[PDB]
Amino acid sequence: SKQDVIDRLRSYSDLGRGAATALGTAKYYTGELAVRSPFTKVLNGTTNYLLDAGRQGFLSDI
Amino acid sequence: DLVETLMNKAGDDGKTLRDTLKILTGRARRDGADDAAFATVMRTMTDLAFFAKNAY
Repeated sequence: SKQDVIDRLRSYSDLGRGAATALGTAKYYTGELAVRSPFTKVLNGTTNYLLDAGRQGFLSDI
Repeated sequence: DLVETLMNKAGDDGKTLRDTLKILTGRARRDGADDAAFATVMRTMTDLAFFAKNAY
């Protein structure tokens, strides 16, 4: 029900694969939409519905 | 005065607080700091080139 929790939970997975020390420093910041595909940048409002469908899709399989 | 209080027992040849206090107070020698100022940029130029472009 909060935004900071969602930001941290989406940030953890990126560090689960690969990053560098320079990424932690400098700008980066937890605010993140450009790191995603261009599809989110250009059309942002439309993407949330599809994402929220897919998440519910995979939870039941698990 | 803690430094001299400690050093009063340092007569014996046993085993940097002074330097820490000196650097913290703001009394270290600062002759020729411009060279260090340019050395800093020379050493960290690459990271700037990494996370920004126009400034480079």
